[PDB]
Amino acid sequence: QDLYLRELKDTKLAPSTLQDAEGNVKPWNPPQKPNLPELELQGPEALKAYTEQNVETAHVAKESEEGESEPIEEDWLVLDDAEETKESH
Amino acid sequence: DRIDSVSQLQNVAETTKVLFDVSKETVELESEAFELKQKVELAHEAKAVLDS
Repeated sequence: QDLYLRELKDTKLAPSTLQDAEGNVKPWNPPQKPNLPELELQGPEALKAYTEQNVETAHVAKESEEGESEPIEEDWLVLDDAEETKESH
Repeated sequence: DRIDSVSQLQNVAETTKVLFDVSKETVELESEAFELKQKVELAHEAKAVLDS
């Protein structure tokens, strides 16, 4: 019937020059051709963390440290504290 | 009483040595855990931007 061609041309003309083909906008004044791929390119970027999580910053954290090559000094300190703890046993 | 108070440091010395070395090495090998943890965080961030 009339609708069988009218609505198909309606949904094949305006959507054609609305997106996918990505050129011009006939039905309504605001264009989404430069809105969804350009202005909304930073949309999720604004929603998410930018320059930290989107770029996955290669934060090279300081490597795990140690006793800094502590000499026998800490050894006899441990000896002394163990001795004074065990003296009252 | 002195005898059965003293008679404990015979078979426990080896246990003390092994526990000391094992605990110290496990504490000081946490570099592997840190590397795995940061890799996990970065993989999670990549997956996060993916579903975003």
